[PDB]
Amino acid sequence: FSYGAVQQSIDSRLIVDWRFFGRTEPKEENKLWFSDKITDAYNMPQPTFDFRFPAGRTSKEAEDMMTDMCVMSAKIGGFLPGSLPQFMEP
Amino acid sequence: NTVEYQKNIDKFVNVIQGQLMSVSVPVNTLVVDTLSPTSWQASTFFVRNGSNPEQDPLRNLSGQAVTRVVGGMSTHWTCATPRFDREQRP
Amino acid sequence: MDIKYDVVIVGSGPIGCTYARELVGAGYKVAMFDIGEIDSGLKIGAHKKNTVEYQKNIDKFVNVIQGQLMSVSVPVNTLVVDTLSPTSWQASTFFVRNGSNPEQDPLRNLSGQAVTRVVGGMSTHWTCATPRFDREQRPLLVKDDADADDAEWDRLYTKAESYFQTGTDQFKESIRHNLVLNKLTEEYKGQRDFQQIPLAATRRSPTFVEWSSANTVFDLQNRPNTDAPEERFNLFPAVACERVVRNALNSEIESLHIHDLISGDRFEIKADVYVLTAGAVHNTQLLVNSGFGQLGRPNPANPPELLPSLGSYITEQSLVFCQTVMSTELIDSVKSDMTIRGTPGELTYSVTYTPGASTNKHPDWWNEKVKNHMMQHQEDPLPIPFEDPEPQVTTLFQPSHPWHTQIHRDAFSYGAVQQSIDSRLIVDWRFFGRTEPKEENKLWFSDKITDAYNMPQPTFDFRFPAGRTSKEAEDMMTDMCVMSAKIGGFLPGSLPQFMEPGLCLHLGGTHRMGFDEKEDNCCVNTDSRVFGFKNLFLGGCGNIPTAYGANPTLTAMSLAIKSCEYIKQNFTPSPF
Amino acid sequence: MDIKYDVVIVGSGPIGCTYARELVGAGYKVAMFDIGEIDSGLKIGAHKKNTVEYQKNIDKFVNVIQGQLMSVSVPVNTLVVDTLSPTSWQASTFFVRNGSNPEQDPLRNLSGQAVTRVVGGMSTHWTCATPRFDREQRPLLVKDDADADDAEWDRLYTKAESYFQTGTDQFKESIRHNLVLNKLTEEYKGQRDFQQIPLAATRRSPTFVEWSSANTVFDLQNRPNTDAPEERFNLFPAVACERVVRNALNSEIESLHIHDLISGDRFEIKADVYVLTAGAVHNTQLLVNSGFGQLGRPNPANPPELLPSLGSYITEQSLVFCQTVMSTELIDSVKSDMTIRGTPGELTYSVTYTPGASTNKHPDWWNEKVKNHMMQHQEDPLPIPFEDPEPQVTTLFQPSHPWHTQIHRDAFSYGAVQQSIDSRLIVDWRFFGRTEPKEENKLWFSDKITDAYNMPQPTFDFRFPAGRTSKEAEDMMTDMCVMSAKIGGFLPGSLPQFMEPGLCLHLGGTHRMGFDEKEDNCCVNTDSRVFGFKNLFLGGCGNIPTAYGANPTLTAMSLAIKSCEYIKQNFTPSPF
Ligand SMILES: *Cc1cc2c(cc1C)Nc1c([nH]c(=O)[nH]c1=O)N2C[C@H](O)[C@H](O)[C@H](O)COP(=O)(O)OP(=O)(O)OC[C@H]1O[C@@H](n2cnc3c(N)ncnc32)[C@H](O)[C@@H]1O
Ligand SMILES: *Cc1cc2c(cc1C)Nc1c([nH]c(=O)[nH]c1=O)N2C[C@H](O)[C@H](O)[C@H](O)COP(=O)(O)OP(=O)(O)OC[C@H]1O[C@@H](n2cnc3c(N)ncnc32)[C@H](O)[C@@H]1O
Ligand SMILES: *Cc1cc2c(cc1C)Nc1c([nH]c(=O)[nH]c1=O)N2C[C@H](O)[C@H](O)[C@H](O)COP(=O)(O)OP(=O)(O)OC[C@H]1O[C@@H](n2cnc3c(N)ncnc32)[C@H](O)[C@@H]1O
Ligand SMILES: OC[C@H]1O[C@@H](O)[C@H](O)[C@@H](F)[C@H]1O
Ligand SMILES: OC[C@H]1O[C@@H](O)[C@H](O)[C@@H](F)[C@H]1O
Repeated sequence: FSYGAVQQSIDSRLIVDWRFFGRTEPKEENKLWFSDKITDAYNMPQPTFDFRFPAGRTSKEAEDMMTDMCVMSAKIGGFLPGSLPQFMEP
Repeated sequence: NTVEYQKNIDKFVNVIQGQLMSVSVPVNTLVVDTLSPTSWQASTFFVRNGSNPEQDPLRNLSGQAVTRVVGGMSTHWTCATPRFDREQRP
Repeated sequence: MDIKYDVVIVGSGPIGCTYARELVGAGYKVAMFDIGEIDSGLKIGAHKKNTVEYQKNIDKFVNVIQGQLMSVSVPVNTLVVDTLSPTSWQASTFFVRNGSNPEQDPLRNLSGQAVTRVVGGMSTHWTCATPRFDREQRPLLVKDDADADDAEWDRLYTKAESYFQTGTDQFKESIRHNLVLNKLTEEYKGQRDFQQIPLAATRRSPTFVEWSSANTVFDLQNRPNTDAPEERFNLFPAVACERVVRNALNSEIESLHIHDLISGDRFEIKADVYVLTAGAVHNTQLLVNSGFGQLGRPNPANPPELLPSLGSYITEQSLVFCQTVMSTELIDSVKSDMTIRGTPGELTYSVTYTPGASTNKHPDWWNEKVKNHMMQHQEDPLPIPFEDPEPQVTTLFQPSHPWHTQIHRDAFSYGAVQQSIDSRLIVDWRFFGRTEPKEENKLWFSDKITDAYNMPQPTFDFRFPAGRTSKEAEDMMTDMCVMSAKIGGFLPGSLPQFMEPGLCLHLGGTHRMGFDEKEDNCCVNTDSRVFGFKNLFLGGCGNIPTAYGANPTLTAMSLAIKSCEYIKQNFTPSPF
Repeated sequence: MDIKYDVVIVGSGPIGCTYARELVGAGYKVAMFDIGEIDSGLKIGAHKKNTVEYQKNIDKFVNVIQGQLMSVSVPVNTLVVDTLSPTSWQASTFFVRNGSNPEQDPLRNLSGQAVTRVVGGMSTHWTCATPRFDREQRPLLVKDDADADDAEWDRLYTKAESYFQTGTDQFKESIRHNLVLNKLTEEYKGQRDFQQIPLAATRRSPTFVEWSSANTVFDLQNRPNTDAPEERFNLFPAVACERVVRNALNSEIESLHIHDLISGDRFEIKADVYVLTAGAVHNTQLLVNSGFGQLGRPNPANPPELLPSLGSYITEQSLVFCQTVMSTELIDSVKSDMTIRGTPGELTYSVTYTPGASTNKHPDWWNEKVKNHMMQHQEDPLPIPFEDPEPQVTTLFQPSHPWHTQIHRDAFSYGAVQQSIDSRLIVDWRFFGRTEPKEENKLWFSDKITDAYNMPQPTFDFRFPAGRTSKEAEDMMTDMCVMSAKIGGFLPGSLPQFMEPGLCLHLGGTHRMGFDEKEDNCCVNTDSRVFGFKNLFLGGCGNIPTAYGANPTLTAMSLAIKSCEYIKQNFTPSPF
């Protein structure tokens, strides 16, 4: 699962992927709920999210995880252009 | 698990994307102001193309998707299967 | 700074410069104020393209234009950025950020509308295309007499043409220009007439063109000086003009309230005659902030005290655009008359033609230029010389093709300039439609939100009207596609398209002219005098009340010339 | 134009202006020639950013920068465009198009290298960062006596600083500036020191900064004038300088050949002293065009007669860049001292603080500014005032972090200017690494291909050296990652990245300084005089022989002040 148009200029043998995954505190306010009026493609109540990463530990760890990846990956190679370090869509 | 895909591993992203149906797409507010003045043109950002109007786009899991095929998401997953240590475990 | 002048002019654009040339010329003690600054070099308000370096690198001039176009009305942004770090400060709403206008509906805007705040205004970067309007496009200056009206316009346009140094032969000896010109002439024989775009410019050398500017019209130098020892002019740049002060009786302006941007001080400037030439948006802004029209979101329950049509009936032109890559056939035809002797780069290689040969398809000047290029650059696969001037072709507005056309090379490119394709093959196509004036089409100003100059924020409520305007726009696009195909196929990355509304910067009608305030729904009479007011005049494309396709600047200039004829008759210069 | 000068200076950039100020001051009859023109207003060679309009729309200045940055060497273009219409003229090869350099290897380029041809050079657009070099980055001017070397440098830099008006307090009252500075100080407490980036600048108002320029160094007005009746200066813009002419014995410059670009005339200018300050690329070009070094593709089996190190050992810094969006935490800290009751938008809402309370985390001036923003703009969700100046933070190069740092807001952005995140959150990060001088990294000039002004096309052969340079460069990327995280996460669209080689425009070494020509592999001695030549001097970043990360212009200027010292010791002003 690649996230952008795959580049062709750099030999793939050189390329390494880095994915770091953080844990999220379960919080009451983080909801998956369902519309009573809108429906999905199979006529079932349409799913709706109400979400944000909780401030505190979850948020702090996530930034630190980003920094960890930056620091670790430098040991192997510099960033590939077009695949710079980034948080992915929730 | 086809010879063709493990000989063309870059092409598999496409199969993934082919069966990840987004869970809740908020209403689209992209401005398109270069239509021909003869083409039918919206007065509002109305509910188009399966979008969820219940959905606050700033409190979403925009990347959340579902797969409807026998074998579900396991017909395309990466197969990483670590154990949780206590800290992560119920 | 003097306190009292005979005439004060707000803005140093070509149109302000028209009023200065006429009135400083006529002996009036004139002060000119511009919010922007002198930043074009020693020729004040002169064209920024008139440097050796820009004419050697014309691609780079897009950056100068971009750098002084400041969007008029930016809608609140609603792009979702959901990949911020969780530690980062993150919005709960799409709040008013970055000087966005929350009054602006993003689906009824002239998003491409921008303004320029520099001495010279937009004439320090404009394309300089100055055609006349035919009757169809043009406001009446005399009723019930078409011939008299045509004579009045032609007298005004000839003067306007000398001030700008308009001409139709500065590109006569470009191969590319004539390649395009001749082919379109032949393709539409008997059907349409093609020519050079009338350009406000004077060619100085085979590779240098002095583009005209506000500076050409009036040099903006303070007077008295040596060359004009008996005239009186003062330019005050970095001065934001905020208000004209109306008398209680709404019969006369009593002062211009200015803000000095350098010192910070505010002043009341007194003059016998006041002229607003701050552009079609800004004139309207200064009027509204002075009590004319209606401040705030339009409210038909509160009809305004003064100038009810102000900011209504606004016009801007549809613009469609592409670029083409010159056809193989046409490029072959550039060297039709040449006799070639073997292998390029080699010894055998010789290029020659027969001057005067009747069998030639092209003129001598053409063939000498191709011959010379193909002999000094044998590595090059094209017969076009490297510094061949660009095309500048048009078929002007007519009933059967009601849109202005430009087939040329514009310094304002709309994307990243591309370098895979040789620049000698590319020709831009810009067709401009005319827009019917509608009441509902509006430029208004917020009663709450202010701009970077702490003046009321401008807001558009515009749509290209259904009916003839829309149908003519779509028809206009078919015509560009059809005509352009006769020269070459579309350049990828510049495919045929409608440009953002307002991007073409031909906004008119925001303070529009007519004979009679009520019947003609208008703001100024044919002397450009604001109804009701003895000594208030407006200048600029704001005055034009019609549906027009051609570039409006020259027409606005003509109205300004007329306007100064009134002024000269009705006011007396102070003693020196 | 005159025939005989005491001194002639080629280039009117900040370094040429340094020579002009010292020498015009000491009574030398001086001419200065620049290939470029005056476009930046009545103050000649002034900073183009010193208009009220730009400082109110800072996002727009990038365009001015881009418009006057002409790439030095553009490799031939190999993009595949295969969706042309089949009637369109199409290439068979990737032939020399649009001014490209066919000598250039696209994989050993400093593709971001670019030059500017206007009066005042790059100083009409630069960021004005003027740090001093510490010892590790800086050439020696006295050997075996560190204290004498330090003392010489302190004196030179102190003078250079007064020429530029360099200061470190012009952003002392910025909330965002202090937010980041205080935070970084706290985090690294006792490992690294932070301060204001030293800036060539004077603040006029809470909302306007006069950025320094060539013009600040020397006003470029012709003398004698009212203010300098006994001085002699003449600036000849739009004059391309082509060659210095050597005597037979290679011991003197006999004249300078110029090309007046307007008239097209060519002259030989005679002077006592010849000063070359045309930029690190074009100085090299001029010298190479006058028989110095080796024209054409380097060929070691054809060793140069003069200056065998010219265009070798060149240095360009590595540049890494990101922007950050301020952390929720920092934003909440802005208002830590405030007491906020009720809800925003209501008559019951209040925001108050205790003046001069010992436990306030911020000073009164800060809290006053926050209070007023929050009370007067209750719709806005942020505590930072709208016109709060940008950050301007640095921790300077040290042996344990051998790179220069800028944590700031630069007018030269590198993408589309994003609109979705409030600019008040945004901080820029720019870390600059130093490059070892290596012989094999070369700037050279084609013996066949020429530039827009018909001089030999510059060509680069550059890679960042293996070992220390490459390792510091990666350790610098990571440092940027680690440090910036302390302030907020990365802004999507401005992810941490290495920028195009050359983009930072701190090219050095191309005509480098040393004590001894052979043993230090250099082109000029510590008086910046050319080895062998009594009366030819070179000024600029080209002189700098060491690996440095800090912005080099202050250092170049200092070397030029020492150069002037020698000139006043060895040549007499003509009588006035
Ligand atoms: C798509 C994907 C997901 C995984 C990874 C990568 C990619 C791109 N990588 C990955 C996975 N997880 C692992 O732990 N490690 C890896 O390295 N991915 C996630 C994993 O794929 C899922 O966690 C797992 O399948 C979930 O298993 P499940 O609980 O069995 O659910 P599935 O979604 O796989 O299959 C459910 C299934 O039910 C159907 N369906 C849905 N609704 C209905 C209704 N209303 N009626 C009847 N059936 C229903 C589906 O169509 C489907 O087959
Ligand atoms: C930018 C642009 C402009 C045009 C073309 C290309 C591009 C990229 N090309 C073109 C033009 N139109 C033609 O007829 N043909 C062409 O080939 N363009 C437009 C043309 O440039 C304008 O229509 C013309 O200048 C209008 O002149 P004007 O009515 O004098 O208005 P300007 O905007 O040039 O000058 C006004 C002026 O006033 C100032 N100002 C604004 N507000 C104030 C206040 N409040 N106080 C004091 N001064 C104020 C400005 O700073 C300015 O200079
Ligand atoms: C463009 C840029 C440059 C700087 C910064 C920002 C940006 C975007 N930031 C900055 C820089 N350095 C500082 O130390 N710190 C800052 O934060 N920038 C670099 C700085 O701008 C330059 O180092 C400085 O101007 C160089 O001074 P100079 O050595 O005097 O060179 P210039 O290029 O400025 O001026 C040379 C000059 O000569 C001309 N010319 C070139 N060729 C000829 C010939 N053949 N004949 C006659 N004249 C010639 C030019 O036209 C020019 O004016
Ligand atoms: O958008 C570019 C266009 O700008 C208009 O204002 C000009 O009148 C056209 F000639 C063309 O340059
Ligand atoms: O790339 C942008 C940078 O470029 C330089 O030449 C400057 O010295 C920096 F301050 C910074 O503006």
